[PDB]
Amino acid sequence: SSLSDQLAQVASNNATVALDRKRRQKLHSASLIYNSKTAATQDYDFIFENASKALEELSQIEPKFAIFSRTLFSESSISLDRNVQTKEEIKDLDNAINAYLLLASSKWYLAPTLHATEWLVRRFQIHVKNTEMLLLSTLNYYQTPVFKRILSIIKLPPLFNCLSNFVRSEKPPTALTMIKLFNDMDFLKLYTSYLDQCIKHNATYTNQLLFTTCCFINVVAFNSNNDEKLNQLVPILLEISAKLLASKSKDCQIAAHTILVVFATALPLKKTIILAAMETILSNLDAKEAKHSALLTICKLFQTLKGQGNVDQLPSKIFKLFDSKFDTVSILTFLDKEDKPVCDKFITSYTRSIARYDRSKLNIILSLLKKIRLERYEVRLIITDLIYLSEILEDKSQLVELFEYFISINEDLVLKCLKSLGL
Amino acid sequence: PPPDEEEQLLAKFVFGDTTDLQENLAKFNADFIEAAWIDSDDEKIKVPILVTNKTKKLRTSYNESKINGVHYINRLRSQFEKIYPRPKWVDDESDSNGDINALTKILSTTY
Amino acid sequence: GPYHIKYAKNGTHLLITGRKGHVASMDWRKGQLRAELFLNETCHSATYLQNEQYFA
Amino acid sequence: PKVVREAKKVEMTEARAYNADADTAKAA
Amino acid sequence: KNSKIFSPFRIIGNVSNGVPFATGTLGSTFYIVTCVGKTFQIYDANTLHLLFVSEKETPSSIVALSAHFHYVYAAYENKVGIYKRGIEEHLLELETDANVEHLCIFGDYLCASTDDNSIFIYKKSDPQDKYPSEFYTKLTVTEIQGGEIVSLQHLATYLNKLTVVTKSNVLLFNVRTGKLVFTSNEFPDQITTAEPAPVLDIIALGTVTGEVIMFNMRKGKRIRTIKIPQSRISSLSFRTDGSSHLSVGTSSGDLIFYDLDRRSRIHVLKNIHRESYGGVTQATFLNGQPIIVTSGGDNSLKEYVFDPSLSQGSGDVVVQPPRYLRSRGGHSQPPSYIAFADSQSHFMLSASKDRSLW
Amino acid sequence: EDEEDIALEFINGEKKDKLVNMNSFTSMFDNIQNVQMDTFFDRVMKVLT
Repeated sequence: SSLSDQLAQVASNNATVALDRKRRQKLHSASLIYNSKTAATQDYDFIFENASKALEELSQIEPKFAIFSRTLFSESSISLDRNVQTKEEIKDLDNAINAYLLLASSKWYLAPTLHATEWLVRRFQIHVKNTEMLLLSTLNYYQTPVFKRILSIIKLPPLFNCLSNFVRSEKPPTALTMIKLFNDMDFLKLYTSYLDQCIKHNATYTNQLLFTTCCFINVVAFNSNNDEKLNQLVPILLEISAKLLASKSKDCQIAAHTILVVFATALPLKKTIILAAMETILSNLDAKEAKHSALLTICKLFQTLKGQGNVDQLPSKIFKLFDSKFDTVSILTFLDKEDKPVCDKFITSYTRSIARYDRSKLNIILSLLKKIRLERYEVRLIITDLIYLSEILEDKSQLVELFEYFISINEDLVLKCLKSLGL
Repeated sequence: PPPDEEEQLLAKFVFGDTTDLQENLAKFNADFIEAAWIDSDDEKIKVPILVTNKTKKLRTSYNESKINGVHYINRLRSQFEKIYPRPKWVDDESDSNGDINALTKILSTTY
Repeated sequence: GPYHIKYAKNGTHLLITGRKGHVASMDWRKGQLRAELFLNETCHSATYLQNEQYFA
Repeated sequence: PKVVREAKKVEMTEARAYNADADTAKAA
Repeated sequence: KNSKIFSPFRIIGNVSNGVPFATGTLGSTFYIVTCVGKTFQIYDANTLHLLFVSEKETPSSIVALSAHFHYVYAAYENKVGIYKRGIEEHLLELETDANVEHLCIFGDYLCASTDDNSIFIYKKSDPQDKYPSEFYTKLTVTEIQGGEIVSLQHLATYLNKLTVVTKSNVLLFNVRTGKLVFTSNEFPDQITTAEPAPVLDIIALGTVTGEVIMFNMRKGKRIRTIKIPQSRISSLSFRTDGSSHLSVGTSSGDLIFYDLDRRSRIHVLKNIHRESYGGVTQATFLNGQPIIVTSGGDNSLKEYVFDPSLSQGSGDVVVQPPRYLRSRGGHSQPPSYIAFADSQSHFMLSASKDRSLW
Repeated sequence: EDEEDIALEFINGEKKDKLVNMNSFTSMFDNIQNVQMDTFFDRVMKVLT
């Protein structure tokens, strides 16, 4: 390539180095709270005193910051520099810095965290060396003056061209532009990596999770047209869904529920994939409002399933698991509620499973079919499995009363099925 | 005589050593937020080294010139590890109520 | 064509001359680019003379 | 503005390998 | 039947016909050897010029190929030819009546394999010579140990051992004394492709079902199993820049890139070789460079690259999908009409029956 | 009756479902700030149907 371009690359490699006094004054005057002149004049020591006071306040709120007080905020942390050390110690510093940003992600509207992060900014040059974790751990706060300050400071990586246009102005970016950013693809991959590490360190918060799920749902909502784009988007979003369910909080699990339901209604998936997702939900379901959300999204999953084998039964282990996590009286009451999501496909599959697998709770089958109005082909399907259960099982007055209910409702259909097989 | 703890502390401060901070960053964890066949001729064999560039790389001391098989093949293993690095997957992993990983498993299966 | 090199005395400005017409004078450290000239005639050798401001 | 995708050039850099002709050897 | 006015000059405009090609290393560059009909050709790897072509047509069509440094080893029907720069330097008359199927070249040895489970071992004469020339011995593969011979490799660091992969198991041979010294256990499928790793004692077997089986040999206990469904795996290769990338090429014409450290499907290429002409018969990563080269049976040799990533810190999790790069090839079905171009006789128009003109 | 009669029963018994087009989500970006996750799910399911 050309000489000018290669010198531009060497300049980018030497962004951080403070060669002459002009470059030092520039790099120093870049800072977070203070404006130009005052940021230029004040010294590391005064910065570090302010930082230490802020860190004592933060450890008073929560004790996880004794680590950074021990390591990144001491006397050698005054003395040291990035641009002197060997690359492996550099990688260890990047490890500790990313730990800091992850752990301070959940306090960003407080002057204490603001000041300690200004220490990291004005000594470890993080706003030039590793801007990625700064932007991504501070993304959801996208209407706040602290984010406006970081936009006026930072130098963007070539994944963020939208914010790269919005740098250095008076208006915060808009949700449309955020949705452009998340409509990009490699950025989606990078965000999955960050969220994976965040879960595996087990520190998320509600606004963080809410912003993530709203961005993902709008991304799929835009891409409702290009099916090939949805097909290349499936592994990304569903693997973030699987890790998010693997987390142990009600917050994580409910968020993953919303992502799954909007994806399932946006694109018709395969039945085995649907069953695997249900298997994860049931295998990690823990709390009460979690049970509520899980039942709703399971219902919507089987509802948006449409194809051959639409009304097939649950496989055995799945059916045992589902009943065990879902006692029958609870789902009865949920049916008795007023909100009443559409439920016919899933409920018919459930009762056909109870028929072929349980062989006892036909009375509960009777009451469920009492409470909900179903469809014609479903009625014939129920009738088929009940007919075969009659032809095998030793007879029962409960089976008598069930067929009595069907004679009271659609006896001609019953006789049609007997004309298919029987008397 | 070796100096005690306060003398160590003052020494580290006044000389401005940063080895403590480096070992602290090193120990920094976001943890908390045989064989089955033998080769008789390979144990019997005696091969030379000094023929050319390759085994004269494999040499270890300046006096030795002929090395038998088990040390030879062990040296070759060391040399191969020098050239091609070892990745962590082959140093660690083996595949060995329903679980959690079923969704990711079916996702990695289907195209 | 083939290149010939002279660093300035301050160690801070690189002067390169190709054998064909290329002459470049750069800071090389923070990657500024002071001067670039594509002389066609065969340029043979080069040096900064007193600063990074005058070069022959 | 979105992400720019300038696929930059490629250079077949140098490499290193292994050699079976020094894997093998001779009887005594 | 001889001629008296014309004489055969060369057969123009071919690259491959589906016989698995080989990659050879010189100094620190590379080159590609392929075979067409009764001859073989040698191409460049940085600019894809035509560097060499054989100068004697063979009495049969060439079936097996491999390459050491300068010499290239070709194997037609019964003999084995050892070529240098396309000039025929040596014959190698085999002492059987069978046909020779696969080939390996390592150390003081050449290993040739026919169809009837017969492994011929040629020894180097004196280590100051460059190719083996003396007949040495004849191992056999009895049916009670394993079925038909599939391929022959040689792992890193195994003194006079040889790796035979058969239909049902793998064998570790000691060629010095001449004893089968290790056998593995029967595998339920038909093993079709083999490749050693850039790590020690690790071999890779590709079956007819979508199983990539990463196998140990110092222990003999298949480490990893990766599944591709609804295809028959046709070749494997490893990346060696320093990432954990594995490249699998099916017969249906796709291409799939996994990572081992993440168990992941990084990417997939769709229809780069036509299944109606034999499928992806050889796909190889060049050693330690972000360059992959594929060759089909549809008379086509392409090579792609991996782009260096767009993250700054993260990197190996956000890897660019591959892009397209150099390519040579010609007709698929035999051509139908030609004509010359001008009175310097330079360009040849030709339109073929797969609906294109070059 | 016939299999095609079964299929026609099946089709005409298949009810109607709401889809999701391109701008059916901005309201969450309006009021995302200080509301709980389950109530957010309620908003999303209600927008879906």
